[PDB]
Amino acid sequence: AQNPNCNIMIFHPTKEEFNDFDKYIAYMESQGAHRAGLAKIIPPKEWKARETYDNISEILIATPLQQVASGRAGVFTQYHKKKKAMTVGEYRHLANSKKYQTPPHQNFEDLERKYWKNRIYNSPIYGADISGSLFDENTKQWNLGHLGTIQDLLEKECGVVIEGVNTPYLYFGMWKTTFAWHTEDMDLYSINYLHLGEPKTWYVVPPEHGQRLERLARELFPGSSRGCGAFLRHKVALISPTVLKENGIPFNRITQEAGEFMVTFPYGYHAGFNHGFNCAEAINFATPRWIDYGKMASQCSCGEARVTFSMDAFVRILQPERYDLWKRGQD
Ligand SMILES: O=C(O)CNC(=O)C(=O)O
Ligand SMILES: [Mg+2]
Ligand code: NI
Ligand SMILES: [Zn+2]
Repeated sequence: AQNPNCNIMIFHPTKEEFNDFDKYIAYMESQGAHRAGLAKIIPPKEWKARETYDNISEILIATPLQQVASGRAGVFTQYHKKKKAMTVGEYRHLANSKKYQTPPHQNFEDLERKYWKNRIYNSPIYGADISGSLFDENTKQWNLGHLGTIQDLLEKECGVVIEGVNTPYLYFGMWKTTFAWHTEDMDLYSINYLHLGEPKTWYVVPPEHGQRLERLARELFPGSSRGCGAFLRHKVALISPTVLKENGIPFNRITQEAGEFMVTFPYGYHAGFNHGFNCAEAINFATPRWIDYGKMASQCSCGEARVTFSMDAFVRILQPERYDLWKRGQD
């Protein structure tokens, strides 16, 4: 078995290997990358996402989200308070302000220490989940707006044509902005490109151990767990690496820098934080190997998770027994 310790793997494809996206994902899996739940892909030196980032300041963040924490430093939830619209240029200036800027630090490890010590005492503002793309239309390789769609994959594997669409999302971050512990909708893959700015630190639990994280989460968030049998789908719970280690949960960590891709694999729980002002693009995708994960994915039906239009068909076709309850949660 390749990668039996489930380490995060880093890949350096050549420009020739960067042509065929599906082929390369399958290659990474042949080497055991998916066992980690997360892999890093460093693009060939010849590649670029676009020519410059000099002209992005007029993008609008219609609903910036202030991430307010509750709990203790290593075990907390966050809720998202909606703020007034602002442009990317305004948000960048806010991120760089004395109130929100990255503190002085020695290295990524020092900064990580500071994050987990102090995160709860601040409320950073995240420009998350903005439909759009920063890839140039002429970028032919690993362009996240030109990937094969999940609806086409389901049709190719299973024969059923379905409605829905699959487009990327932009994320503008600042110091301490946080992504809570989650797997993707329908336990899909994700791919994330860090276009510019400061790094993003990731934590990940191997897919084969995801239920160990779920069991800890039910212990640590006992009210939430009574409310919903899949409350991690709400994407609000944080657990620090120290707490995970104290509880014997297998996990790994890595820091993504500008110019790098990360892929999350089906049922790979992940969480993390941004180091300072940055912009990422991410989208979900599927492969043939995903279908069995999609059929077994948990679902939130309590009403909290509320998701895209396109998840309807995935539940309807892959999980017809669950469909009626899940759709009630959507309504
Ligand atoms: O970058 C973020 O805030 C969160 N991203 C993801 O969870 C992802 O790409 O799957
Ligand atoms: Mg602009
Ligand atoms: Ni994700
Ligand atoms: Zn729920």
